[PDB]
Amino acid sequence: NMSFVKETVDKLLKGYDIRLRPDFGGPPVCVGMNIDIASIDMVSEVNMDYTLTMYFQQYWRDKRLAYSGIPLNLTLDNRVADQLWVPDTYFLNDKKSFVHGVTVKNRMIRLHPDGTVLYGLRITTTAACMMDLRRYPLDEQNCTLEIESYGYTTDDIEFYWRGGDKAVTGVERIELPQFSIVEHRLVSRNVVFATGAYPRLSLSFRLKRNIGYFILQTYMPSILITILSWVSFWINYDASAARVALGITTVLTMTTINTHLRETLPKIPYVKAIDMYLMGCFVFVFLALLEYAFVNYIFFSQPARAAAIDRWSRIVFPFTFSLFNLVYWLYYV
Amino acid sequence: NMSFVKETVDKLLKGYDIRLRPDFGGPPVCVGMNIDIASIDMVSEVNMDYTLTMYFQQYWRDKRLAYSGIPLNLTLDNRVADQLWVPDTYFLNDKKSFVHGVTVKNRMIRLHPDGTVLYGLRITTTAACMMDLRRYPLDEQNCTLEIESYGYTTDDIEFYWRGGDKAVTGVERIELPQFSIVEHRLVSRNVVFATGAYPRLSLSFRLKRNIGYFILQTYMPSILITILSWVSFWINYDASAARVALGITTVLTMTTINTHLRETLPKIPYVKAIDMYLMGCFVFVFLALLEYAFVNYIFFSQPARAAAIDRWSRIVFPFTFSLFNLVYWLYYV
Amino acid sequence: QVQLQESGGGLVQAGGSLRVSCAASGRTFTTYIMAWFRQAPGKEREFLAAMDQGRIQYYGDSVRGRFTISRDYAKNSVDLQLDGLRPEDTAVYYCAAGAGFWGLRTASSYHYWGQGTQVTVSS
Amino acid sequence: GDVTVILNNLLEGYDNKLRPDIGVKPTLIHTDMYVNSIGPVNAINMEYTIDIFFAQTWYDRRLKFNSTIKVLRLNSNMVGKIWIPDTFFRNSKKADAHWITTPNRMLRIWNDGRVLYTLRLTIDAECQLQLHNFPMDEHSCPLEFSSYGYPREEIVYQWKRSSVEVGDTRSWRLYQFSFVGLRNTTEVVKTTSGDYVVMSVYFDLSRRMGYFTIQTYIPCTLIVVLSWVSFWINKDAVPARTSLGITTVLTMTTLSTIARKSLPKVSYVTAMDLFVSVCFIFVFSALVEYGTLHYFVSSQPARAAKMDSYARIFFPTAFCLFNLVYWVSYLYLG
Amino acid sequence: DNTTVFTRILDRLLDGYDNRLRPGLGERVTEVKTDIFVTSFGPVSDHDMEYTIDVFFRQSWKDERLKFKGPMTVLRLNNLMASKIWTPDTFFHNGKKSVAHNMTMPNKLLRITEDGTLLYTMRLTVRAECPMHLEDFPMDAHACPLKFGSYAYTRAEVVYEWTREPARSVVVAEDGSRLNQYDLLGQTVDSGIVQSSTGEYVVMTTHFHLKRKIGYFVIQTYLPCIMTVILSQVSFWLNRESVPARTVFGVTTVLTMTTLSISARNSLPKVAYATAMDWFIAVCYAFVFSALIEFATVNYFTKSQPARAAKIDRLSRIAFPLLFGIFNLVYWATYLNR
Amino acid sequence: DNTTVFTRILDRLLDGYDNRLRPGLGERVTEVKTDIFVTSFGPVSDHDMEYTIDVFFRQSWKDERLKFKGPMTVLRLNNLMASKIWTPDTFFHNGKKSVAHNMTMPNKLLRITEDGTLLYTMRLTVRAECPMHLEDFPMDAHACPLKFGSYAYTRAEVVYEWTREPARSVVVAEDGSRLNQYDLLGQTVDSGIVQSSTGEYVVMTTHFHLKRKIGYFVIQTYLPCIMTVILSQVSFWLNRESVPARTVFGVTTVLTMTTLSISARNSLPKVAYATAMDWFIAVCYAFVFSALIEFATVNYFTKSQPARAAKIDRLSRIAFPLLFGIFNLVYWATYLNR
Ligand SMILES: *[C@@H]1O[C@H](CO)[C@@H](O[C@@H]2O[C@H](CO)[C@@H](O[C@@H]3O[C@H](CO[C@H]4O[C@H](CO[C@H]5O[C@H](CO)[C@@H](O)[C@H](O)[C@@H]5O[C@H]5O[C@H](CO)[C@@H](O)[C@H](O)[C@@H]5O)[C@@H](O)[C@H](O[C@H]5O[C@H](CO)[C@@H](O)[C@H](O)[C@@H]5O)[C@@H]4O)[C@@H](O)[C@H](O[C@H]4O[C@H](CO)[C@@H](O)[C@H](O)[C@@H]4O[C@@H]4O[C@H](CO)[C@@H](O)[C@H](O)[C@@H]4O[C@@H]4O[C@H](CO)[C@@H](O)[C@H](O)[C@@H]4O)[C@@H]3O)[C@H](O)[C@H]2NC(C)=O)[C@H](O)[C@H]1NC(C)=O
Ligand SMILES: CCCCCCCC/C=C/CCCCCCCC(=O)O[C@H](COC(=O)CCCCCCCCCCCCCCC)COP(=O)(O)OC[C@@H](O)CO
Ligand SMILES: *[C@@H]1O[C@H](CO)[C@@H](O[C@@H]2O[C@H](CO)[C@@H](O)[C@H](O)[C@H]2NC(C)=O)[C@H](O)[C@H]1NC(C)=O
Ligand SMILES: CC(C)CCC[C@@H](C)[C@H]1CC[C@H]2[C@@H]3CC=C4C[C@@H](O)CC[C@]4(C)[C@H]3CC[C@]12C
Repeated sequence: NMSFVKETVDKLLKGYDIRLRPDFGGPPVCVGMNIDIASIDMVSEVNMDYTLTMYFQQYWRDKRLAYSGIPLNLTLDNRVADQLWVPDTYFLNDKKSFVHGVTVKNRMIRLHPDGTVLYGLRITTTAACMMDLRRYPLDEQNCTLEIESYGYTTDDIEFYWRGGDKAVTGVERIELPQFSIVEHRLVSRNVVFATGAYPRLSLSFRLKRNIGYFILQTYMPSILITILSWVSFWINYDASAARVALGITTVLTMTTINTHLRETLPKIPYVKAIDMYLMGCFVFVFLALLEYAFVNYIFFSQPARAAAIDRWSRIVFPFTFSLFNLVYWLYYV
Repeated sequence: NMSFVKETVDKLLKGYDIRLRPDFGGPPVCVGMNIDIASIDMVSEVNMDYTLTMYFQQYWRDKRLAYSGIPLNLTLDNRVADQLWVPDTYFLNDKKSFVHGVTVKNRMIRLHPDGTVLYGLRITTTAACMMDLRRYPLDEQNCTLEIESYGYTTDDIEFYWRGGDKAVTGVERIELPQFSIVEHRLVSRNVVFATGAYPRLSLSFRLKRNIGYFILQTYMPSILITILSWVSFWINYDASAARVALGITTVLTMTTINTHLRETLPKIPYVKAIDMYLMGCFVFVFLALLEYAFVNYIFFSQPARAAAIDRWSRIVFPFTFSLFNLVYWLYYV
Repeated sequence: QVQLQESGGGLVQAGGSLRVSCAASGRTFTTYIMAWFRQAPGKEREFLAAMDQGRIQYYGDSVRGRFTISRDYAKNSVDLQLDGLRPEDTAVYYCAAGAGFWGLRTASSYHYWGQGTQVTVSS
Repeated sequence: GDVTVILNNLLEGYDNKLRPDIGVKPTLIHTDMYVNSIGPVNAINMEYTIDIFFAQTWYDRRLKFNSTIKVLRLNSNMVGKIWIPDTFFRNSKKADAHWITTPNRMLRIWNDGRVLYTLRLTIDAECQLQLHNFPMDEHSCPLEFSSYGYPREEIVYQWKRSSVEVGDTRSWRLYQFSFVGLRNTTEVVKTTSGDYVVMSVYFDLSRRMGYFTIQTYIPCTLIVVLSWVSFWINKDAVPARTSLGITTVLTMTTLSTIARKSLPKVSYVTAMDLFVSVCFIFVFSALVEYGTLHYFVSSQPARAAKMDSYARIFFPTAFCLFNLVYWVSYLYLG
Repeated sequence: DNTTVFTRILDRLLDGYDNRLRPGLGERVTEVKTDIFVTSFGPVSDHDMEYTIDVFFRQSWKDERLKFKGPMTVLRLNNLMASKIWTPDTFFHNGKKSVAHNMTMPNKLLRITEDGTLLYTMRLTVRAECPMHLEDFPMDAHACPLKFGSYAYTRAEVVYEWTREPARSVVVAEDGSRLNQYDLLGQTVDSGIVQSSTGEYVVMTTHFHLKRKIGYFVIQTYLPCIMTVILSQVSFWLNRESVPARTVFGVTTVLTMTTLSISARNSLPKVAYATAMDWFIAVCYAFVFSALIEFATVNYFTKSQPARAAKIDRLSRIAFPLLFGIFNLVYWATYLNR
Repeated sequence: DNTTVFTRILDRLLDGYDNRLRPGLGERVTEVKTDIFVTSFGPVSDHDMEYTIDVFFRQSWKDERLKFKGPMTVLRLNNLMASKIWTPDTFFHNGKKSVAHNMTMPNKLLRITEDGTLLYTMRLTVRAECPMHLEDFPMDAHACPLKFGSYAYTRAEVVYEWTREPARSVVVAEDGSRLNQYDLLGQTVDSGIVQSSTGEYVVMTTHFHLKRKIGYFVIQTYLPCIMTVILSQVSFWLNRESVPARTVFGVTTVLTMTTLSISARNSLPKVAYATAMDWFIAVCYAFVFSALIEFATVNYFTKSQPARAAKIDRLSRIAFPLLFGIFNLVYWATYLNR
C-alpha cells in the first residue's frame, strides 16, 4: 500500500526538469491566486509603509505531475517544493518580506490526480504606499500591493484571481487603531517594461482616518483658547496686568499646541489641513493681544475712541472667527 | 587554449585537501595583510563603538596551487574560495560584522604562477572601543582594531603588515563629522592564551574631538546668562521690575540649558567636564537670584545694610566666577 | 579666505612631460571634487579631468589616455600630469573645486576657482 | 556498531515526504509545553514574547526495530531524516528557534515506533490590548498552533494530561504585570484549504498599579491640594499670593509633560490622561480665581469678598466628588 | 515529450562548461552592457547622509560557449540557471547595505539568445553613501552619486558600458518618487576610472541632483520665530504706567525663543559648523534679548531722569522694527539666490 | 608531498565514523571538560534585566574512535572538521539570543591528540537573563548567573566537569570590563542538577557579582535634595508676623522637592514597589512639611501665646538641623555596609 504510494511519487520526480516551466515552448501557463489576510498593522506615515501578513496561495496545473490509481490529494512535505517548478511571483512595492519558519518553513504542496498543484506560503510583507497628507487629518489613503511575475512574460504565464472578487478574504476582521477599512478592490492587467509585457494583479485598500481622536484632542483645545482670548474685550483697559496676562497666556498656549503636535509626522513641505487651523487660530489670539496694545497706547490721550474699539471688537472678532470656521470646515468636508 | 586553462585549474583542485594548511607539519606560513579603509562613521559614545568599512586583502604562498604554462595571473570566480584553504582571521573586538553580498558576495581570488594567492574581502565591521568621557568634550579617544588567527598558533601561521606603514591606506580621506583623526599606528606582536600563543596585528586611531561648535553652542550661552545675572546688582531696588525680570529669566533659562543638554548627551556615571561647568554656572545664577530675594525681604527693615550688600556682591560674584573659570580651564585643558 | 593657487607649467617643445600643480588653502577639500579646466585663447573653457573623494577619475574625450589627475588629500592639493603635449594644448589651465551639482563637467558647478597658469607648447 | 546497523536499517527506503499512515488513518499527535518565561507585553505593538520547550509525540510503523536496546536517544542530526509534522503558530508575528551552540532539538525513538520530538522556541505572539483602563487593565493573551498543510483528516493534535507547565513565575522578566492562570482548548478552524485542528493556550495578565501611584497619582493629587493654600492667604499680598499661583502652574506642567512621555500612545484617552488633565485644570483655575478677584476689587468689591470664601469650599468639594467618581467608575466599569 | 528536446539543449551547454573562467579568458576583454530602471527613489536621510533606491539592474554580455540551435531563438530560463554559468561580480562602491530581494523567489531573470548573448537582470534595494554640505541648510542642494563596477576584474579584463546613450541608459519611473522633503530635479550619467592597490577598475557613475524644499521649515521654525520677535517689540508701545505688564512681555518672550530654538535643534543634523538656520535663530535671539535689555535701561532711568527714559522708547519703537526688516532682506536675498 | 600521509590519516579516521552516537555508547558516560575565558563583560541593561558577555567557550572530551599513529602528536585541524564528528549539544539555560561569530571564518578550532582527546572552542556573544531586586537602589548588588548544560542527553549519558579547579576554570580578562555603572566584584562557580519531565540533566553555574556605582546619583539627586531641605529651614530665622512671606517660602520648597523627586525616577526601571532612593526622598518630604507645619502652629499661637510661639521657633532652629543630620548618618551607614 504505502510502497505503492512511495513508488508513484518517485516516478514523478524522476525525469523532472525543474528548469522548464509547464508546457515550456508552448501555450502559456495559468496561475490562480487566493489571499487570506491575517493582519494589517504598523501603518506608519513616517516611513510611508504598512505591514501585511497573509496566507499567500497559488494554483496552477502541471501535466508532468499527473498520476493515476491513487484516489487522494497527496500533501507532500514542504521540502518537495525545492524539487518542483513554482512561479516566480514577486511583490513590486515590498521593502522587507520573509516567510515564517517555526517550527518549519511555512509552506505546503498538495498535488492532485489531474496534475494540479496548490502551493501556499505565509508571508509578512512591509509594503510601501506614499501618502498624501494635504488634507490631514481628514485625508483618505489608498495603499496597494502589486503582485507580478518577474522572469516570465505574458507569452508564458497568465495571472488571475481565483474565485473572482471572493479571492481575498479576512478583510472584515482587520482592526486598525487609527484607520478604518472602507473598500478593497481587485485589479488584473499588464505592465510593459523595456524587457517585455508581464501579468500583474493588484490588491488595494482605501483607508479613511478616524477623525474622532483629533477633534477631542487638538481641534477642541484650539477653539477654547481662541474664544478665551475674547474675554479681554469685556475688561476695562485700566487693568493692564490682567488683560496682558490673558493675551500672553492664549498666545503661549497656542504655540505649545503647534510645537507639541508637530513631533509625530514626516517633514512634509505643504500645509496640512491641521496646520491651517493652528496658523489660522494663532492669528486671532495674536491679533487680540495686538489689538489691546493699540487700545492701551491711545486711551491716555482720548478714552472716547479707545472705548468704542472694545465694543466694536466684541462683534468683529466673534463674527470673523465664525466665518473662518465656515470657510475652513466646508472647504474640506 | 580555453580548455587548457580548465584542465590546468582542475588539475590543481584534484587531490587538494582543504582541511590541511599549506606546509602542514612544517614551517609556519606567512600571511601579509593590506587594509584599504573605505569609510568610518557612527562613532557612538552611548554604545562605545564605531563602524568601519574596508577592503581586507591577505597574501600567502601555497605550493599546491603552483601552475606552469600559463603566464597570467588567474582571477577565478569568487565561489572558488570555498574550495581553497584560507586563514581563519577574525577581529577580537568585533561586535557585528558582515561581508557585503550585492550583487554577489564581494570577494576576490587571484592566483599566481608561483602559488601566491591574493584573497580580498569587503567588510563592514562594528568594532568596539571604550571611551573615557571624563574630559568630554575636551578629550581624545584611542580606538583600535584587532586582527588575530583563531585556530592556528605561532607554530602554524605568522602575520605581518604588507608594506610597513603603507599597509593601511585611505585614512586621510575620512572626514568624521565631529572628530578628527590625528594619527594612526600599526602594531605587530604575539598574544599568549591558555591554549597557546597567537599572532596579532593591531590598527589603532587616535581621535581628537572637534570643539569648534561646543564652545559656541554651550559655553557662550552659559557665560552670557551668568554675566547677565550680575546686572541686577547695579539696579536700584526702586526699579525692582528689572531685577525680577532678570532674576526669573536667568535661572529659568539656565535651568532649561542644563536639562536639555543631559537629554541630548550620552549617559555615564562619572561627572563629565561639561557637567561641572553647567553645575557651576547654575549655582552662580541661583545665588544671584536668591541674593535679591534676601535683600527685598529686608530692605524695608534695614535699608542701610541691605543696600550695602549689593555693593559687596558687585565684587564677590565677578571675582569668584573668574577664579572658578580659571581653576576649571587650567584643570581641564 | 579660501584661495586656490597654482604652480608649474611654462614652455615645452613638441611633447614631453610638464606637470601642473594646484594647492588649496583656508578650507579642507577632502569631501569636494577638485577638477582641471583648460581655456584656449578666445575659444572657450573646456573640462579636462576631475577626482572626487572616492579617488574616481573622470576625463574629457580629448585628453583621455594622455593626461593624469592625482589628488593629495593630506596636503589638500591636486596635480595634473601632461604627456605628449601638442601645439593645440597651448592655453591657460585652471584649478576648480566644488560639489558638482548638475554634473561635474560643467564649469558652473565649481564655486571656487584658481587664478590660472599659462602653458605654452613650442613647435 | 549494532546501533549504527539499526539506524541504517530504519532509514533504508524511508521516504520522509510521506506522513505515517498516509492512506489509512489520521496521525494522532500529543503535545506538551513548558514555559520558561513570558517576555515584556508591548503596548505599542500589541504583542508579547514567550519562551517554551515545545514537545510532540506520535507513532510511526516505519521506525520499529527489535533489539535489546529499548530507546534510542539521538541528537538533532537525525531530525532532518525522519518525517516531522509542520506545526506552526497561527498568531505569531516573529518566532525563531535557538541555535547556540547547536540546534536545541531532541529526538528519541522507542522500539515500538513512538517518536518524541522537542525543541526550544521564542515566539512574539500577537495579543490585542485594550488600553482604555490604563493603568488598571487586564488581558487574556492567546497562543494558537495548528498544522499548516495537513487537514483534520491527516493530522489531529491532542493535549496530554500535563499539558502546560510553568516554573518559577517570579523569575520571569514580566514585572509590569502579574500572572494569573492558563486555559487550554481545542477547536476546528475551517479555511479555504480544508479544516485544520487548532490548539489554543490563554494566559491571563493583570497590570501592577504600584509604579504609577507613587510616580504620578500621589504627586499630581499633592499639587492640587497645595494650590488651595492661596485661599487662606490675605488678598493684599499680591507679591506673595501671585508667586504661589505661578509656581504651582509651572510645577504641574512639568509633571504633565513627564507623565505624558511614559504613556503608550493610543487613539483614545486613557484613565491616566484623564486624571492628569483634570488635575491640571484645577491648579490653573486656582490661579484664575485670584486673577478674577484682583480685578473685581476695583469694580465690585462687595462681590469680591464672597469669592474667596466660596473658593475654600467649592474646590475641595468638587475634587473629592470627582475623585470618588473616578475610582468607582474605573475600578468597576467591567 | 516536447521538453525532452530542450532538456538535451540545456544539458549540452552545461557539458564541459567551467563557470570559474570569464568568457574569452586570456583572449579578449569581456564587454558588459548596463542599464538601470529606477522603480522608486527612496527617502534621503540627512542624519546618516545616505539614501535608498530600488533598481532593475540589467547586465548583458557575450559568451560564445552558450551558442546553440533549436526551435526557439530565446531561452527564457529560471533564475536558478544563473548560478550554473559565469556572471559579472558587479558591486556598488559607495553602497552601505544593499538587499537582493528573493520573495517569493530570487528576483532574477536569465535569457540566452541563439548566438550566446545573455541578459541578466535583478531587483535590488541599494542604500548608498551621500556626503552632504549643510552650510546652507535648509536652503541647500546635493548630488547623491551611485557608483558601481567590477570587484575582482581589472579594466584589462572586464569593461562596463551603457546599453544606450548615457542620458537614456538610466530611466526613473514617473510615480517612483518617495521623497518627502527633497525634490529630484534630474540625474547625470557618467563613467570613470579608479586605481586601487590591486589594479585599475572601470567605474560607472550616476549622480542624482536633489534640492531640499523649504516649505516645512518656514511653517515650523521661521514664522514662529518672526512672530515671537514681533511680539517682543510690542512692549515698546505700552504706556510707562503699566510697568508690571511689560515685565511679562520680556520674560515670556525670551522663554518662548528657548522652546523654538530647542525644538528646532532636533531637526538639525549633527555637524560642526553653523548652518544657515542657526544664524537666523542666533540673530532673532539677539533681538528678543535686546528688548529685555532696553526695558531694563528704561526702567532704570524712570523716576530718576524721566525725560531721558522717554527718549529711549521713542527711538526703540523705530530702530528695532527697522533693523529686523533690514536683516530679513539681507538674510533671504543671500541664501535664496544660491 | 608529506600531506598525503596526513590525508590518509584523516580519511581513515572518518571512514566508518558515525556522528550520531556519543562516544562510549552503551559502555560508560561521556565526560565533557569545560572552561570559559571571558574576553569582555558587556553592558548590563536594567530595563531588560539582561546582560551581554563574550567568551572563548572551551570544551574537551575523550573519543576512542579517533586514535591515530603519525609524526605529529597533535592535529590542529580546520574548523570545517568539527561538522563531521560528534560534539556536545551544550546550550545556555537562561540565554536569550546568543550569536556565534562568523567573520571572517567560523570562529572555531578543533585539535585531536593521539589518544583521541579533543579540544573544541568557539567565540560567542551570549545574552543572558538576570533577575534583579531594586529594593536597595542605587546601592544594590546583583548576582547575574550563567547556566549551561546538555539538551538531548540526560545526566546518565553526559556529565560536565570543569577543566581545572572550579575557582580558576572561569577567567576574566583584565580589559574585559565594558560595564559603565557597575563593578565586577568576582565570580562564583558551582555545579548542580536540574530535573525536567524528560529526565535529569547536569547544569553548570557561574554567578557574576556586580555592585552599582553610586557616583552618578550623589551629585544628581542627593545633593539637590539635601540643599533644598537645608534651604527650607532658613524660614525659621525671618519672623512670625510675615504670614504671606513665610507661607510662600515654605510651600515653594515643597514644589522644589516634587520637581526633583519625579525627575529622579525616570532612570529607574518601571518596578512596582519602592526603592531605597524613594525612602530618602520620602523622608526629605517629611522634613519639608515639618517646617511648614511648625510655622502653622506658631501662627495660631502668635496672637494668644507669644511666649509659646517664641520658644518653638528658636528650638526649631537647632532641632531640625540636628534631627536631619542624625538621620543622614543612620541612613548612610546602614546602606553602605549593606
Ligand atoms: C532568501 O535568501 C535568504 C538568504 O539570504 C534565505 O535564508 C536562508 O535560507 C536557507 C534555507 O533555504 C537557510 O539554510 C538553512 O539553515 C538552517 C538553520 O537556520 C538557522 O541557522 C542559520 C545559520 O546556520 C548556521 O548554524 C546552523 C546550526 O545552528 C548550521 O547547521 C549551519 O551550517 C550554519 O553553521 C555555519 O555558520 C555558523 C555561523 O553562523 C558557524 O558557527 C558554523 O560552524 C557553520 O559554518 C541562521 O542563519 C538561521 O537564521 C535565519 O532564519 C531565522 C528563522 O528560521 C531568522 O529568524 C533569522 O533572522 C535568519 O533569517 C537559523 O537560525 C540549517 O539547519 C539548514 O541546513 C540543514 O539542511 C541543509 C539542506 O538539507 C543541509 O545541507 C545541512 O547540512 C543541514 O542539514 C540538517 O540540519 C538540521 C539542523 O537542525 C538537522 O536537524 C538535520 O538532521 C540535518 O543535519 C545534517 O543533514 C545533513 C544532510 O542531510 C546530513 O548529512 C548530516 O549528517 C546531518 O543529519 C540550512 O543551512 C539559511 O540559514 C537562511 N539564511 C538566512 C540569513 O536567513 C531565504 O530562505 C531565502 N528566501 C527564499 C524564499 O528563497
Ligand atoms: C504658529 C505659526 C503662526 C504663523 C502665522 C502666519 C501668518 C501669515 C500667514 C502665512 C502663511 C504661510 C504659508 C507658507 C506655505 C509654504 C510656502 C513656501 O514653501 O514657499 C516657498 C517660497 O517661500 C519663500 O521663499 C519665503 C520664505 C519665508 C519668507 C518669510 C519672510 C518674512 C519677512 C518678515 C519681515 C518683517 C519685518 C517687519 C517687522 C515689523 C516655496 O517652497 P516650495 O514651493 O515648497 O519649494 C519650491 C521652492 O523652493 C522654489 O523652487
Ligand atoms: C601578476 O602579479 C604580479 C604581482 O603583482 C606582477 O608582478 C609585479 O608587476 C609589477 C608591474 O610590472 C611590478 O612593479 C612588480 O615589481 C612585480 N612584482 C613581482 C613580485 O613580480 C605581475 O606583473 C603580474 N602579471 C601580469 C601578467 O599582470
Ligand atoms: C504678575 C502677573 C501678570 C503674572 C502672570 C503670569 C502668567 C501670564 C503666566 C504664569 C504661568 C504661565 C503658564 C506656565 C505654563 C504654561 C504651559 C505652556 O505649555 C503654555 C503656556 C502656559 C499655560 C503659561 C501661560 C502664561 C502663564 C499663565
